[PDB]
Amino acid sequence: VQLVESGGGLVQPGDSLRLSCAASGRTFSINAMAWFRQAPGKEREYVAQISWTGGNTYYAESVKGRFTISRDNAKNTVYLQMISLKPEDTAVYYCAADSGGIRLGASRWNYWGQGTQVTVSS
Amino acid sequence: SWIYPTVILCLFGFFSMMRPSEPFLIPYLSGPDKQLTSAEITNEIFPVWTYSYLVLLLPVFVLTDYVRYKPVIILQGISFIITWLLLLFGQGVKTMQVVEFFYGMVTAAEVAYYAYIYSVVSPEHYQRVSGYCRSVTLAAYTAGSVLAQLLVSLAQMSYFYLNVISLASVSVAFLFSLFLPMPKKSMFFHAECYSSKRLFYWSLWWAFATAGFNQVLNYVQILWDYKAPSQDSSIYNGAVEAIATFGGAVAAFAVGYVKVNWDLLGELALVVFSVVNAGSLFLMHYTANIWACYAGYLIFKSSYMLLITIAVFQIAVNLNVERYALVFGINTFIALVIQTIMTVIVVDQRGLNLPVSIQFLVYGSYFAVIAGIFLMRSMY
Ligand SMILES: CCCc1ncc(C[n+]2ccccc2C)c(N)n1
Repeated sequence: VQLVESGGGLVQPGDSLRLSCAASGRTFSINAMAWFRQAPGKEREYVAQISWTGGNTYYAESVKGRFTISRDNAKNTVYLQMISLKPEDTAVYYCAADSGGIRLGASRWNYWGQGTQVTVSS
Repeated sequence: SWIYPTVILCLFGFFSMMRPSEPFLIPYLSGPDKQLTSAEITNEIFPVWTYSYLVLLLPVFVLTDYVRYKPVIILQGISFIITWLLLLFGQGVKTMQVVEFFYGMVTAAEVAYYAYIYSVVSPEHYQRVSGYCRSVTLAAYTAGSVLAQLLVSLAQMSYFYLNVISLASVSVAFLFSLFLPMPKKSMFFHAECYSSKRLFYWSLWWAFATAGFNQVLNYVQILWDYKAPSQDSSIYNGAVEAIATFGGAVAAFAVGYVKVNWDLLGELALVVFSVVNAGSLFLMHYTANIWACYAGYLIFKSSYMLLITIAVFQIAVNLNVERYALVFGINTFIALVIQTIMTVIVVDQRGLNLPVSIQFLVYGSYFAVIAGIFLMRSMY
C-alpha cells in the first residue's frame, strides 16, 4: 500500500480543515486506517481510527468531539475533518494502514505515510 | 509408589497455571503494544474462544482416551507455547482470532489433565490424590496473579514482560509434561442414568450456572477497563483476581466441612445464592465508582463457586469413577451449546453486537431468570 497524504496548511485557531489519505496499490486488504500526529520535539500520538469492513471509530480522548474520521472505499481515501484548532495543536499528521492477514512484527500498523504539516499560530 | 506420578503431574499443573499475565490481558492488548479498540476485542476476538472451545470438546474428549491421557497433556503443553508465542509477537485482529482458537485447545484439553490420575494411580488413592492435583492449580493461579500486581506496582515492569514470564512458565510446564508414566489402561477404549430425578435436575443447574460463569469470566475485564481506563488510572486487576480466586477457594472448602443434608435445604440454598449472583452482577453495571465494581466480582466469583460445589457434590453421590467422565463430559459440553448460543446473540458481531456497557445488564438478567424458573417451579 502506498498511502499519500495531502490537505495541510496554515490557519488561525477556530478554522476547520479536511485531510485525505489516498491509499492505492493494494486496497483489497486494508483493515484499518488510523491517523497519527507528531508535534515538534514530541512523540507520535494516537488521533483517530476507522475500520474498513465496517464503520466503527475510536478517537483519542483529548481530540474527541471535534475530529471526525470518515471512510470512502469507492476511491479508497480516508477523510479526517478537524474543527476548532488551538495554539497547541501544531504538529504533522501521519496515516497508518493495517494491511491484514496473520503477521509478526513490532507494531500493528504496517504501512505509513509521509507527513503533512499543520501550523496554528498568529 | 503413587508419589512418582503425583509429583510430576502436580509439578506440571502448578507451573502451567502460574500465568502472571492472565489478569493484565486486556490492559496489555488495548495498550501501546497491540493497540486494539475495545470494540475489536469484545465482539471479534474474544467470541472466537467459545466457538473453538465447543468444537474441540468432543473430538478431544474422545481422542484423549483412544490415545493415553499423557499424549493429550503433551498436546495441551505445546498449545500453551503457541498461544503465548503469538500473544507475544502476533499483532492484528486476524492473528488474535487464531490465538483464541489455539487457546481453545489449551483449555479444551483440560479434561485429559484431571482424568489422567485415575488410570495410573491405585484406585484407593484417588479422592486424596485428586485434591493434590486440584488444590495445587488454585495455588498456582493465586500465586501467579499476586505476582503480577506485586510487580507492576513496585517494579514498574511493562505489561510485555509479563507474557515473557508466562511463556517461560508454560515452557517449563511442558518440559515436565513428558515425564509422567505413560498410562497402560484407559477408561473406555483400552480398559439412561439421567432418569434419576436428582441427577437431571441437579445437572441442569450445573450446566446453566457454569454457562453464565464462563461468559462473565470472559467479558469481565473489559468492564473494569471501561469504568476506569488503564491509561488514566492505576488498575488492580491482579490483586482483585488473586483475592477473588482465594475467595472462591475458601468458599469451596467451607461447603466441604459444614454437614447439612443438601436435599431439603439444597434448592433454597441454591436459589438464595443464585439471586446473590444476579444481585451482585447488576452492581457491576450500574455503578461508576471502580472500587465498587471489584467488590461485585469478589462476591460473584466466591458466591458462584460456593454453588458449583453444591452441584458437584449432589451430582456425584451414587456414580463410580468410570461414570464421572460421561456425566461431567456431557455437562461440560451441554453447558457450551448454551454459551455459544448466548455468545452468538448477545455479543458476536453477527448478532446484537451489544457493547460491554449494556452487556452485563443481560447476564444480570440471566442469573436472575434461572432463579425464577428454579423457584416458582415449586408450586402446588
Ligand atoms: C490471551 C490468550 C487468549 C485468551 N485468554 C483468556 C481468555 C479469557 N480469560 C479466561 C480466563 C481468565 C481471563 C481471561 C481473559 C480468552 N478469552 N482468551
